[PDB]
Formats: sequence, structure tokens, C-alpha cells
Amino acid sequence: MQNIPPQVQAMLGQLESYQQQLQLVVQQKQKVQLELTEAKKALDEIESLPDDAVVYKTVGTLIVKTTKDKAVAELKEKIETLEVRLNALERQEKKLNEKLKELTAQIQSALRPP
Amino acid sequence: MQNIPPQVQAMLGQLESYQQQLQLVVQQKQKVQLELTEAKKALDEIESLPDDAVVYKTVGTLIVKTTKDKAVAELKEKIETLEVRLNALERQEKKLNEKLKELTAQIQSALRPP
Amino acid sequence: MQNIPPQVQAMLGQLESYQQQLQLVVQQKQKVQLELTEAKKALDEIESLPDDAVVYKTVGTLIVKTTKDKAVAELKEKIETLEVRLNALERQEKKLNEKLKELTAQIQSALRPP
Amino acid sequence: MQNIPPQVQAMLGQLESYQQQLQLVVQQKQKVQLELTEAKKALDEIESLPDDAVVYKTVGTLIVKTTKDKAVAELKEKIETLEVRLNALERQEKKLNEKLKELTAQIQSALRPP
Repeated sequence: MQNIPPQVQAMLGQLESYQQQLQLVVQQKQKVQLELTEAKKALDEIESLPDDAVVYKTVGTLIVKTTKDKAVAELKEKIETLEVRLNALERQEKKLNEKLKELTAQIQSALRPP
Repeated sequence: MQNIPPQVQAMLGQLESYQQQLQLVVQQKQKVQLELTEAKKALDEIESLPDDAVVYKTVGTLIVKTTKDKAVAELKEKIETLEVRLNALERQEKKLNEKLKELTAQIQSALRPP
Repeated sequence: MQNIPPQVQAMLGQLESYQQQLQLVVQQKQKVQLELTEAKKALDEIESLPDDAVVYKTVGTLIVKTTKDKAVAELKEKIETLEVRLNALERQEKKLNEKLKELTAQIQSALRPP
Repeated sequence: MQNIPPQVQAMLGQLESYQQQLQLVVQQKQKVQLELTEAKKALDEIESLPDDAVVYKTVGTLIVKTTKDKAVAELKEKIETLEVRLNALERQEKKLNEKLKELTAQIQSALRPP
């Protein structure tokens, strides 16, 4: 019968742990990506308004007057922030893919017929 | 005893896979249908306003002035979009119902007493 | 040993089914109750406004002008609706409690020592 | 073999029950903390507005005019409320940590080699 050594069974278990970890990182990345897409869409729309357009912003359950330039600035900052977060998550994702690649190769090498 | 052949056991398994797949498609269809109903209700209400009615729209956390005609147009587009999506999902649903019908018939034919 | 007859085992199973069904009805009732409480709070607040107070209402992502009297009326209707729904759910709940009471009594009578 | 007495097995079970209970209390505390942080941020922002700034508030799906001072007051009250709630939850949390500490010590003492 095929005899998977205890150390390889351990690698198989860790491979599954990494897969679950990657699934989470990807879900975190996608949430950030969705928010980033929405923010960019909002900025695009606000930027198309005439400079003297009336603009209000929400502060919790409150609504106060703001201006086109201020809303644009606050949206740029939100986008800046989300992109920094997105990059960090993509770096974590890339690291996980590499660990999965390397561990998969080690398992295949260990189980390869002599 | 009743002896369900391995191939029929496979059909029974696929039948369950299709059922789970249909459940999902139906949930996707219902989410689209709910959004479509809400959009139609909103359009109905906006269309009942006097042509010179004051209208504001939300852009993310911001609020800007718009007009009755522009809001109506944007709502028509949303509805147009949702209906295209709804039809595609209904086509997927119909396909799944037919596969379930045909596979159920094959299982019954295979297990029918000689 | 204690020998629970097959029919009593069936009653025990149905008792659990009713319990799960009641749990759901209660959750439905509580969601309706929460919405009703929020609507009443909103009506209370709007009714305290001066008759000439400026009021806007949301229609999806849009905001249009309304009046104090119109908002009050629409809130009364929402409350009317929720109360009708709440009563129906409470009637279902009462029915379930009675079935649980009666089935529990039947099980205890069936298992009572001779 | 190691023989965990029935009473210690009971303590181990209760330890796990307390852990699950603490997990919940912590989740409740964190929800309150998030709301408190958001409210403080909103108050900070509203307080930075000029005294004559125009302010509207939402009442359900409605929007009515308010004032800077009134919004500030209502936010202070919300924060006051959340802090009272936060403290109560932190008191429950501290109690749970102490029970976990004491029960862990009892288990270790009971299982300690003679």
C-alpha cells in the first residue's frame, strides 16, 4: 500500500491550513477591493460636478453642508488608504501562494516513487 | 434486497448536487427580484412627483442635488439592468429544472422492476 | 430498562420539531417587534415637530421634500401594518405553545409508571 | 495511565463553558466599543463646525433640520450610554477571567502528581 510518512501527513495538514488561511486573506482582499471600487466610482461622480455644485455629507445620522473640493479630497484620502491596505493584503496573498507552491513541491518529492 | 447499481448511486449523488445548485440559483434570482421590486417602487414614487419637485441623490456618504428627470432615468437604467440579470438567472433555473427532470426519470427507469 | 414505545419516540421527535418551529416564529415575531418599536419612536419624534417644520424623506437613494403631516401619515400606516403582522405571529406562537403543552402531557401520560 | 477523576472532567467541561461565555461577552464588548468609537468620531467632527453651521438629522427614513448644539447634545448622550454599557460588560469580562483563573488553578492542583 502507499505509505505516507508521518512527516508528509504533517505537511498535508499544514497545506490545508495554508489553504484556509489563503481563503481568508483573499476574502479580506476582496472586501477591500469592493470598497475601493465604490470609492473610486463616487470620486469619479463627484469630480464631474460643476465647481459650485451644492454638496452635503453624512456624519453618522447627521447631514451637514460641505463643498465639492472638500468631498473630493476626503474621497481621495479614502482611496489612498484602501490602496495601501490592498497592497499589504496582496503581499500576504503572494507569500501564501509561494508557501503553498513550495510545500506542494516538497510533498510531491517526498511521495515520488523511487 | 434492493440493489442500487454504482452508476445509479452516482446519478443519485449528481441529482443532489443539482438540487443544491438550483437552491443557489433560486436564491440569486430572489435577491435580484427583491432589488427589482424595490427599484420599480422607487420609480413609481418618483414619477408621481411634480416635474419641478426638488430631488437630491446620494453618492456614497454624500448628497447632491439632481432633478426629477435625471433620477427617473437612472432608475429606469437600474431596472433595465436588473431585468436583464433576472432573465439570465431564470434561464439557468429552467435549465436546472430540466436536468433534474431528466435525471430523475433516468434513475426511476434504471430502478424500475423488470 | 425504561422502554419508550415507538409511538412515544415519534411524539418526542415531533415535540422537538415544534420547538424548532416555535423558535423560528419567535424570531419572526421579535424582528417585527423591533421594527414596530423603531417606527413608533420615529412617529413620536416627528409628531413633536412644529407643524411648519421642514421634512424630507428618502426614496431609495433619493431624497425628496415631504411635509410633517405626510410623514406622520406614512408612519401611522407602517405601524398599522406591523401591528397586524405582529398579531398574526402571536396567534401562531400561542397555537404552538398549546401544541407543545398538549404533546408534552401526552408523552408524560404515556410514560407514567402503571 | 493518567486518570482524570470525574469531578475534574466536570471542571474541564465547565472551563470550556466559561471560555465560550467569555468569547460572547468579548464580542458584545467589542460591538459596544466600535459604536462608541464611531460616536466619538462623529461628535469630534460636529463639534468642529461653526456654531451657525446648518445641520440636519435622520429620523428613520426622514430628514429634519436640527442645530449644532442639539446634535452635539444627542451625541454626548449616546456616548454616555455606550460608556455605561461598556463598563458593565468589562465588569462581566473581568469576572469571567477570574473564574477561568481560579478554575484553571483548581484543575492543575487536582491533577498535580503526588
